[PDB]
Amino acid sequence: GFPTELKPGTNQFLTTDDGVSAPILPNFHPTPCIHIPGEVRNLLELCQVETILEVNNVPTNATSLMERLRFPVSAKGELCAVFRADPGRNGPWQSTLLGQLCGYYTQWSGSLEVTFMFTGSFMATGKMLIAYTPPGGPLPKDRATAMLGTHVIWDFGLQSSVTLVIPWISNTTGLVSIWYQTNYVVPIGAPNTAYIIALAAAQKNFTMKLCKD
Amino acid sequence: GFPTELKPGTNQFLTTDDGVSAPILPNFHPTPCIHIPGEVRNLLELCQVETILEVNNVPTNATSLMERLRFPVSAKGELCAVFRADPGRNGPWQSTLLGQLCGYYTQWSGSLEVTFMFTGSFMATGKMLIAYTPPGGPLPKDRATAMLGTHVIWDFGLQSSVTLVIPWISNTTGLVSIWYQTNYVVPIGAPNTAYIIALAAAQKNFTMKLCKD
Amino acid sequence: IIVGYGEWPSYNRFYTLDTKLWEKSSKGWYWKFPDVLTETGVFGQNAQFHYLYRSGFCIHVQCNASKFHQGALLVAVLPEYVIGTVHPPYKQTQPGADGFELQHPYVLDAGIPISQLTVCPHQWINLRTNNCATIIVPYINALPFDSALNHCNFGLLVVPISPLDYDQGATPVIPITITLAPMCSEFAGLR
Amino acid sequence: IIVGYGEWPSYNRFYTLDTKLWEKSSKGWYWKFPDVLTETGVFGQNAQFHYLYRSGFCIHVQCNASKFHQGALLVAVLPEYVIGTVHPPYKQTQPGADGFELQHPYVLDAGIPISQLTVCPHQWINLRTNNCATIIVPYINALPFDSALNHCNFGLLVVPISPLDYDQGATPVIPITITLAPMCSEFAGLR
Amino acid sequence: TAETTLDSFFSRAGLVGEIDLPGYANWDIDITGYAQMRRKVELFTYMRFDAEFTFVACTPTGEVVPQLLQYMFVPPGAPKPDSRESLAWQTATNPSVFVKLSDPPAQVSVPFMSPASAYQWFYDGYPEYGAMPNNMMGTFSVRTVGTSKSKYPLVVRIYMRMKHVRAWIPRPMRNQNYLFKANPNYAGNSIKPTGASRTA
Amino acid sequence: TAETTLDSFFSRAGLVGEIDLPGYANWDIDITGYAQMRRKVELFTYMRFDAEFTFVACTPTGEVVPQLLQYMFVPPGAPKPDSRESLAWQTATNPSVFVKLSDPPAQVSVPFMSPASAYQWFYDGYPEYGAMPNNMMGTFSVRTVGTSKSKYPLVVRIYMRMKHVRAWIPRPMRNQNYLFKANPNYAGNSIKPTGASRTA
Repeated sequence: GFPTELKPGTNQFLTTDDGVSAPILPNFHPTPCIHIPGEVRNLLELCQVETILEVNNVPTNATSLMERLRFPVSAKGELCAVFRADPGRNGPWQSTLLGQLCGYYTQWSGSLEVTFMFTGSFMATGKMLIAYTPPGGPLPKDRATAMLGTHVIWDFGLQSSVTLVIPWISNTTGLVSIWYQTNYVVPIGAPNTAYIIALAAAQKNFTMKLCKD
Repeated sequence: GFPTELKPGTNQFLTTDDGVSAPILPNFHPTPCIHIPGEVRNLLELCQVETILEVNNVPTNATSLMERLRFPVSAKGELCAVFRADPGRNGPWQSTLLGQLCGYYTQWSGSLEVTFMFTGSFMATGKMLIAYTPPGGPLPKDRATAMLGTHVIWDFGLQSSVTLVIPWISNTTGLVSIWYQTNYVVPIGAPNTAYIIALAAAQKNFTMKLCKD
Repeated sequence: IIVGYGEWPSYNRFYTLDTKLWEKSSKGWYWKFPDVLTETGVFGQNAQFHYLYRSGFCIHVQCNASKFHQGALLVAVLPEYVIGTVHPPYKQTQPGADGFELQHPYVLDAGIPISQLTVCPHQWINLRTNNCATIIVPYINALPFDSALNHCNFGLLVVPISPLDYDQGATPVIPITITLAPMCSEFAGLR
Repeated sequence: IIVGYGEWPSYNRFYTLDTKLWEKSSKGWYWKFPDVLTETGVFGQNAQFHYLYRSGFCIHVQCNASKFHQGALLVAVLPEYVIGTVHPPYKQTQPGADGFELQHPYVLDAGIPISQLTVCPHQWINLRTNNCATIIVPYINALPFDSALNHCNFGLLVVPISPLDYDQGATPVIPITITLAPMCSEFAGLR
Repeated sequence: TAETTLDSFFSRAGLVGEIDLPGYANWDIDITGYAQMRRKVELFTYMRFDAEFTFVACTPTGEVVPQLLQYMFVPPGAPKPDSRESLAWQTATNPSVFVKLSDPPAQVSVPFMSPASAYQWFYDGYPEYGAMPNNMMGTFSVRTVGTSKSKYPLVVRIYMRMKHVRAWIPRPMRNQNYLFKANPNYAGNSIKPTGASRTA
Repeated sequence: TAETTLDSFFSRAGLVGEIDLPGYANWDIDITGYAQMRRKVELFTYMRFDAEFTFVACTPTGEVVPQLLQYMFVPPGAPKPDSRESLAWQTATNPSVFVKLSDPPAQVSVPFMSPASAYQWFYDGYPEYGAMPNNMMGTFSVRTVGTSKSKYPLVVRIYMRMKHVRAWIPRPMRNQNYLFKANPNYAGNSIKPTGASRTA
């Protein structure tokens, strides 16, 4: 008959092989699929959603785990908080869905987008400095050199939420620090401590490679 | 020669495999098929035929098994008979061909059609209430709440056979009860007891899946 | 009319059999076709002196009952109706133009339920609705022609689904009349 | 408005539940839908006397707070929100139009982090930014219709991300009002 | 609708007959060998189908041995072998298959054998009553290739699947327990209802 | 972008269940058998996929023996075998595969079995709370072909790969340790943060 020979690599079972196999029920018709709302086709859509970034991952107590979702701002040129722009490595980025999906892959690259939300009284005013340092650069010694780099001056008397866009990351990492540009000024009868919530996400150009359990 | 490798799943025998095998008599010609009347191609045709539904499956005695094909109506707001609209489960529906073919499959869904035939004297008159309760609903406490649901008022002085269409079933089940709307009125010289025959079938939209011995 | 299996018989007078007396204790009757017509008539003269045979049939069943009788009859043709004994004798297997009485109408002397006969060409005889039931059956066989003496094509079953009821004083027996007319009959092999 | 999953519900008045008093020790609340509306109203009269059911919803949440109160609320719908106990009782599993208090808001009584709820249809209630949050959710299920009594489509979670703060003298309780209007509701199987 | 077609209803090869060779055995082809398939085939009166047979041979412990086997199919009307050295084995008109137990199971196809136009399961007549004469498909004979006695005990399993099934004249399905393979008689004294009962 | 598709995310057949025959065993199909795959599937609420199963059988020492095996798949709703001679084994409606241990591993495909339009991992209701009724794929039963006891001890490994994966309604990923296969409860006293901590 038709002459063939078995090339090397036959009778092996590669667990990644995608060859089509024989159905167990040839005459079966599965129930036709209906339109269920909210269908996801690419996990990058689930990576492009803003998610709480536990910058204040200091406490571990069982009855106070809820205090990690936000970090306090209360009553001049001091340091509020600092965290690394490292979605996949251990740290605050473990909480976000982007940082959890980074654990299922080996390589990732793209631009981040971290927004902050101020949760103080409407009559509370003040300014805060959010500086980003490129990879390699150390933590700034003070606000004077923190302002020289890339930064935004965030006042929450006018705007209650600001966005800081990390230019580019890949799998040294960048640093994000937040400084007291001005003290916390509040009127009489309003609470003397406030909180800031960090929501982190990925831009449209984030991608992943080399899926790994 | 032509290079191929044996993919995993060779030299196995799947009893459902439909691969074409070598004829044992290549030169044989089977006798050509003639037109035999009454050819069936789909079992749904055999499911769409009306068939006796033994509602009166009370007796088991050998010499009186024939009394199960019909249930008596004889001499006000009482309960005549009640049965479930469950073709596949154990009960009266075992007798019909639809309920026997439901035992060869795992899943079925569609609309039923159960007709009744009155077998009394031509001069006998009366009314009877045939109510259907959707799934979940209990057996009605009386004819007053039996009439409120879906029902037909069947008088057999004018029409000797009525049809009740079960809206939809799938594999709680529905209930069908029959009530004495009015007493049984008969003239002098006519028999004082009558019988009703239930003929059950399936509509055009009944289907089955997952054939099972 | 009910045309059996939707086909008119293709390629010749009425025959009246003995009346059957339907009673309170009657179980049912069955006739083997065409063996019911072999012993009688000009049609049966050809059957016993020919080798091969093919024909349809036009079975007509009537019941003569008044308005004070009640009951229902299921008349149906069952192709290749083989008898199952509790081997059958000859008189039970091929009864002439006198039928036979079913001892077990529930299983129909074949181990099959009476409840499912409606899958076959049939009609209902309800004494308060109608007294006539006519069924047109074609020729059904695996071969174009067959022996009329050693093989019965089908068996006409008439079974009282609901017992006959009447008041004392009325006629206790209801006669059942069957009139069968061969249609599109063929014969061959004059022996 | 936030249209849940980008789809408007397809193929009917406002209902106001009991106000919830947000405090310094409050952890969160959740309502099971449509079980929250089954016990009350003309809508719930159909739910308990019908077999099948399908409907969208239009959840509107409001907080009445002055300018001297601070805090943030995360309101989000979670389809098929199953409870995980430290089996749940009936009152905890399907609380009526009175919700239930989360004992462990960090894991949300389901072993899932609060930090990741933003993947679901949601809105933020920041007392210094806005006091309203309206979410339009369609019908979400694997079947076109489902039982309203034995199955909850989704659970509306309202959790204080940042604690309520105020000066002594101000009102220590912030009422939370939820007004839900069924949209594109359907019923079948009148029992 | 595509699920309830005749081909889907009668597909799914089922075990028909098992053969023990503890040095030859005859197995007349009979669909009724499959225990639950008689009641399924009796639901029609006529059939016309082609059969695929698969022979899975092994020891009583299921272990695979290096032995040669011959299964020969004798068509209807041919004589059967009477011993291990009968001249029927070498006949060319009885097709054979030589397969080792190591090779995948033999798979042969047998067409419609009946001289009539359909397989009929009920004969309402005589050719002894009810003996359907032209329903005989043939016969499968199994023997170990060789002259001396084989070194291992063998068990041969036969799996048959019908393709291209056609049916005619539907009839009520059997409800009583079967007693004999050929005629449909029941037990009259121990007659039972079609299903379960209740009290009211 | 082509790397993060659902098919790539849920490809790469993983070991689901191991079967020991030191003379039969039942293994209900459960994706959660793969240890690290539950947390991956719970990230959505609905799924719709077809599965490919591979059966790699060998002795506890990994050595290959000449034995015949039968793996039968009983679809949902069918009864399970209770012993080595139960009539469920010969049933035609439970598909089987006969393979020797020398031949390459058997590879069969099972389609979408659920009567609904998707596999749902969380049931927020009662059919006993949280018992998703129509998520049952079937069952795989393994036995050695033969009547007597087998001569070798066998270990059967099952590898399952999903193809044509569709997902709906994404949800937050589990962070607490799993306790039970059916309901999602955790250990309340030993509750832990999502990740590591620091000092400032």
